[PDB]
Amino acid sequence: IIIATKNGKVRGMNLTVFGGTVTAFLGIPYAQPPLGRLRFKKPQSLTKWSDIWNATKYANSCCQNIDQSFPGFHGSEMWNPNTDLSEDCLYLNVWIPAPKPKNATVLIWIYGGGFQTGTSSLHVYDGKFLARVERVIVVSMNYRVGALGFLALPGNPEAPGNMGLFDQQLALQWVQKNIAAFGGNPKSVTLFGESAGAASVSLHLLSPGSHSLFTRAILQSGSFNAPWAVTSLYEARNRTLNLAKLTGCSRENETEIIKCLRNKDPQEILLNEAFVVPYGTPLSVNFGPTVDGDFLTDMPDILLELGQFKKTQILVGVNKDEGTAFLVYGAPGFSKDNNSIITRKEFQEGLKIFFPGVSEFGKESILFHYTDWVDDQRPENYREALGDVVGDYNFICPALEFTKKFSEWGNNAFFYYFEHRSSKLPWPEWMGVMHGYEIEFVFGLPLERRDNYTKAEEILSRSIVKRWANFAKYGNPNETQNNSTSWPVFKSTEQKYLTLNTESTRIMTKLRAQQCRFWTSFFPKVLEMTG
Amino acid sequence: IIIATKNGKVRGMNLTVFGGTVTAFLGIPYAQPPLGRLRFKKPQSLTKWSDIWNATKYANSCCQNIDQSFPGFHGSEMWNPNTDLSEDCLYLNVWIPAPKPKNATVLIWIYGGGFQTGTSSLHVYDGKFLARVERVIVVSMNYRVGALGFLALPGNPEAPGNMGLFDQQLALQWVQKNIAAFGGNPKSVTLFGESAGAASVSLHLLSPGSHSLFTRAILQSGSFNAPWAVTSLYEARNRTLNLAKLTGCSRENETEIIKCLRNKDPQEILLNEAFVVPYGTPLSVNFGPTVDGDFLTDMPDILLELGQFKKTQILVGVNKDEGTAFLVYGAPGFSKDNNSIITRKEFQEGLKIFFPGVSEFGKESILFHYTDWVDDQRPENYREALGDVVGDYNFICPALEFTKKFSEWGNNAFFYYFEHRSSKLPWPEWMGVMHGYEIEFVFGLPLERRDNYTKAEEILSRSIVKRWANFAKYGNPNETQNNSTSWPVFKSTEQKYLTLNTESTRIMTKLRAQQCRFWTSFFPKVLEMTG
Amino acid sequence: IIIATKNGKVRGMNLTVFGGTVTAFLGIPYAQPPLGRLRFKKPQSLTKWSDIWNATKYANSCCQNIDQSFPGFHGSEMWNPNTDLSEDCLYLNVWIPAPKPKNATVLIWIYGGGFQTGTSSLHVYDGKFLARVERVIVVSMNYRVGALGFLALPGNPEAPGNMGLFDQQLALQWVQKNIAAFGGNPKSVTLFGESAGAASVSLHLLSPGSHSLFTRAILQSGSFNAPWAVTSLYEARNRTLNLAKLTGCSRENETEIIKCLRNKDPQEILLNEAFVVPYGTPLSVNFGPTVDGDFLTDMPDILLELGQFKKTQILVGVNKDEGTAFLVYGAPGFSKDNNSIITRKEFQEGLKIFFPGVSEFGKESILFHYTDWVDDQRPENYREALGDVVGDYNFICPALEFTKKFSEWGNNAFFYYFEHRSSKLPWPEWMGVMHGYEIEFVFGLPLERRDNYTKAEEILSRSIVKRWANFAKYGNPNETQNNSTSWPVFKSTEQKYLTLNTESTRIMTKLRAQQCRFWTSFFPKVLEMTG
Repeated sequence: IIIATKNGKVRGMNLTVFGGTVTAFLGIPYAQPPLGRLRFKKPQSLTKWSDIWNATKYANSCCQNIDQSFPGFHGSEMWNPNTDLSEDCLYLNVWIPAPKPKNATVLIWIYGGGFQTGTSSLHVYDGKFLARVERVIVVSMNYRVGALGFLALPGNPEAPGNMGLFDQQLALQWVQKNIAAFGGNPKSVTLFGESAGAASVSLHLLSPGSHSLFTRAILQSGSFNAPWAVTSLYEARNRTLNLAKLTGCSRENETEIIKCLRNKDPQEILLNEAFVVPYGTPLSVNFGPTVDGDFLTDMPDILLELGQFKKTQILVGVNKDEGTAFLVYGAPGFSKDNNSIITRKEFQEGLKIFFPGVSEFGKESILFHYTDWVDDQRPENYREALGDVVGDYNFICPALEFTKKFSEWGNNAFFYYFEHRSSKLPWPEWMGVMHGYEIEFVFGLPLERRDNYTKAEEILSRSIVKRWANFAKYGNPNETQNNSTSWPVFKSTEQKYLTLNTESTRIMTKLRAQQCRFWTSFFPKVLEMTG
Repeated sequence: IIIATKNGKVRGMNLTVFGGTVTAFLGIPYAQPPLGRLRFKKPQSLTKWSDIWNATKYANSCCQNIDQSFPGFHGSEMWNPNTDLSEDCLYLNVWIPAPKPKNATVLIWIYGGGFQTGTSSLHVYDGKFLARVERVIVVSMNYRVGALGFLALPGNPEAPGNMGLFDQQLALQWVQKNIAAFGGNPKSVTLFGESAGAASVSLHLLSPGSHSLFTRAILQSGSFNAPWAVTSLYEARNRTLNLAKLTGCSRENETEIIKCLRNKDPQEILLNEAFVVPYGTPLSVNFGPTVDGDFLTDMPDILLELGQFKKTQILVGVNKDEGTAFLVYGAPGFSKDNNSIITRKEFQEGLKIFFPGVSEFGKESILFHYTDWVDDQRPENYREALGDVVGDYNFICPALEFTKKFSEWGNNAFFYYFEHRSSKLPWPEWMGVMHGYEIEFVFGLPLERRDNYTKAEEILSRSIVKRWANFAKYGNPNETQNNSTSWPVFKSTEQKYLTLNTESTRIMTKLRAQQCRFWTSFFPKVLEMTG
Repeated sequence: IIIATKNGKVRGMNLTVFGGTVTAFLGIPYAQPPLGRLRFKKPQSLTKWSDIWNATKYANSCCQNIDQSFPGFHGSEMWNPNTDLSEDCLYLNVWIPAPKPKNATVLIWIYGGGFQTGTSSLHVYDGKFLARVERVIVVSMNYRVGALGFLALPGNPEAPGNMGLFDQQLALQWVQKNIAAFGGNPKSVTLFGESAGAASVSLHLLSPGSHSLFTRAILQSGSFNAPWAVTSLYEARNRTLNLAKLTGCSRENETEIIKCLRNKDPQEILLNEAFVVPYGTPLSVNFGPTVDGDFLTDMPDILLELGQFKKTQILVGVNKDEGTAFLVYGAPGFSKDNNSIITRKEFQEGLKIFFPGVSEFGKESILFHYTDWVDDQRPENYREALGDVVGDYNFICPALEFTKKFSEWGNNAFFYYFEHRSSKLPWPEWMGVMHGYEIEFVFGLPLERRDNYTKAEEILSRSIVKRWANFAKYGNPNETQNNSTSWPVFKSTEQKYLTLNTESTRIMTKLRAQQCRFWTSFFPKVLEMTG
């Protein structure tokens, strides 16, 4: 199939999905390759091409470090990129339902990965099933990550910060211009992202430049107000310097620093990245989003608090066990291979691992709050408390605080708590409903008879797939045909949310309410005290 | 730096503020010099210039009388102009934050000075700190004052009145046209002014011609409904005549009067100004705003009362001691050099000084209201009561009445009471929190480590600077990061306002409520009785 | 003074009013003279003229019968036209305040006279005072009346009906096009009319063609829902026929009837007019407004009842003694020269005079309702009851019913009851506050020192003049400077209205409430019974 975009024409492929057809356009460019001089700059636009672009295979993933903790292990490897890494990386994919629609609603995916890693071409981000099953156009794009995407010298047009975020934005501009040609409704565009793609999505809600490039937003396990998500103007500058130092690039003329950084080998940069922050944490975001004055005109906390954002509906949610994923990357006593029962003493070390620069006080308060239990000496007590600490603090509470502050200004928000463990999950039982493991179901992967998902899982995925499409199309994530109990609006007073599971599916209120009062009121007060 | 405006290009300068940079464009013209024939007429527009305008120093202040009561004394001299006086005076300044922004919010300052005096180039109106610290564009302009700015022959196009007000308006038109080129958002423009610049700002709220030239308004120690601010169609005409008389300019053909006035020496005019009103008052506005049919289409009292004004948010406030400044310019027993303890008998004379044409009744009511106290013979009793009389009557009560009537029609108003005395204040302790002495803090002057302001004052200024910027940017003067107690909306029923201080910062209600019931209901009734 | 309109230029005159100047443009044409072929057709537009039109004297009044009941008597003669009658009659006047305004609010006057008579050039419609005193532009126009203005053959484009109403509408179109040139705000246009000009104004509120030709409407002593105001499709046709008959013009081909009518002498037509309705009534509207399908798309009762009208503010009112004017034109026992004490028996005849085709029942109910009194044999009892019958039934109750039904759909209405008798009134004491005798005060006539109106009357007129201008300018007829008790909104539940007088000026409720329940519910039911 051949479609004409404003910069020349592209050829796609015909995929066969569930006795039917989806048209795929893998790897259309949307910007100039950010090579040579262009490294670290905002993405520059394309000029026309006279011929046809063969958009028939996934393009290059973007330059990033790979996870080598568990070689061969699917559980970690399914998250590693699956095409060649290249700075020549700014490409997007598009899936179209079976006969070209007329003005179909568009889902645009933004991948997570803590802003250091990730690609659009993972198996679990395959939007063919969504286009086939719900007749939506799905788009995903690749954006720069780590330093190549977020190195910042505050104000300097040679490295302004938030370049990965402009990448996303330029692919949003692409869709406004082009999706019409593909049979998509530029007026009906929904952003969905996970972890750092969720944070990304929340940023577009605040970003004036992004304001008219989409309609609604879905946010899965992340949001800008999370401890990990936004880097301060000071730290970004400090971290840029420490990089220069680590690569024999320190200068006087600031513009000369970028000049030598722009000449270093990609791999050279990638190697010293992990070493620019003083104390490791498994949740380290070495080069992330900053307040640049361009994409973000002000501290996001103020903007949110003063209702300066896109007014629209939003769907936000988290998983039962966001925190566990991280325990196996540095916390003592933890391993994917044993059932990781830990002792009070280890728990306390875990705490130092995850709260490196925090007062004896902070750490003793965390401990007191998560340690008040029905003891009976359940051996797992401490293993379970460390995960919940990590998850609550880093994902759940900020996601709940973001929903509150957003809904204060009038729009409908919907909140979900995803509590089902994939039968196929490569990681062990203890690790529960891990961060990242709803994506498979949103993307419809269990709808595929021929993988080994349960009937139950097929029903769950289907239902999720429908609620998400309905949110995108209609601004209301309901599932009107098979569903009992419709999904209620989150409102700051009552704070209702829906439970996503294979069994029950209940409507509940005030999620993790004690835990969030601790993390959002008490603990901040303790941090305040010790400098 | 070089920027192209619709009338040719201008060159600015690079200023270094707080380890960073602000781009200054001092003294860009925005109208034809109101010389020769053009004197007394509305400002005429500029035609293109082929070259570059060097906008690198403050232009001429506008023709006005200087204050020579305290020669050498900073307290009075900091208010005197600091460039040459010239009728060639219609120029504006602009400060831009460090790297050119993209669409920055604009603050446009309008200076006070009772409409007889003042310039945009005073040290305390330096908008470099606001652009650096909050990333706003600051604009200020010079406008004609006294007769050259407000001489009125009702309806006669040769001296229509309100020319100074058209001057302001033409600089507002300038910004709508040009600020885009400087990286400013023409849709996000906030007017702020003090004393007569506040009154000026309230007039633009009423002026149909000004209606789309800004977005919000901030009003510091003044408003059009103050006793001093608007001159009646009769008095303006009478005062024009007495001027002609005083300069041997009385004629028959009215147009011939302007012809000879248009030929007199600037200084000749300036000298007889003080002598056109029969009885002096230190709050004399010899040539002010009038109802001209053009800038103001009707008596402002009616317009306000019938909700015919720009509907928008507004921030309004006054100082603890507005009245004291004036006591040293004619009230017996008062001097900046002694602690001015006065006797009942002097107080009574003070009263005659400030209420020249008022019944024995008026004066005996004022006296009764301000004289009911916890006597113990505090020697300062009468000194304190005279200041409060002056302040209440002339600044506080009208500012409170204007806020009430405005908020009646639906928009959010915010009211402040500024109660901090600058540690640096040249005037003595007794004179308290003088009229004019918040400007320094709004403009961020205490943010400068290298002047001798206290840490406390640095925190106060910072907080004010933020609340003002937040009002301008977002329509909500909150300070979300460091502040406890947010600023509540003023509403006609409850009448809440915020306290600005180094210590407490409280939320209080109904300011000067007894005093204002006196000045706005009782005293008017007494005036009514005696002719 | 010379102004260019879209059809060439016009010259006005300079009038001197109250030590100041008003610019007058008397007698500008706005349509093609409806002569020869054009008689009875909608008004046709003008084509350009190359020169200057001398618009310096009132043009021809329109063809109508004159009132010869009281020759020489001012009371009746001030209502007779005061320029030559001509079919060449479609002209308009304009008064502009002293120096040309910039966008002044426009009052457009539509004269009353039961649709059979009246001109725009009466002394009491002189809009010079309104332009001088309130700085408004006043416009009035002449429109065809009686047969030449309202003869109807339902649907036939040769005599469609409502031509006088199109005349008005074409002068409204004129103002939209031209008033800008005169310094008037086409967006701020208020219609005011009396008696049949009030009815006219209410029709423009319903007329889709008129919908965007004005902003607000003022309605003095009349409204379309009055017994006299709208002629039924049947009666209009019948009355056209009886005219043909009376002028030897009956035919077969309907179009041939108009052909001979179009050839008859103007005076011939005028003479037989009074004779086309079977039974005289002093309130006879021989040729009025009808439902034509063009100006009025449906029965006005339905349109009003279903809220199909221009949504806007309106000011409506009546006089203490609307009915008396008519008693001297046919009711037995009545004369302007005696104090007209009448006997029950005469009253009963009066009733037959004014309710010609009504059941013994109707007449006995009217009688019972107006005859229940504090007898003491006040000799005037019956004289007073007959006037109130006439007034209530014909003016007050319909004006009250129209206000109710209008305000039901949301807009602010204001209702007034005018209760002051001009000291100058030519008619006798008994006749009270006659129909027609507020116009003088609205038009500001008592503001003229040099006529013999009382000081009290000067204050009353002034206040009215202000409230009307304020309604026109601001949609709120308040008088904020001198007035105690502001004018409340009429709302269908509480039904408040303001009293216009030299003494009291009170706010009261439910005017003539018993009387209107009779006229609007009970009496209609009695009419229903007898066929």
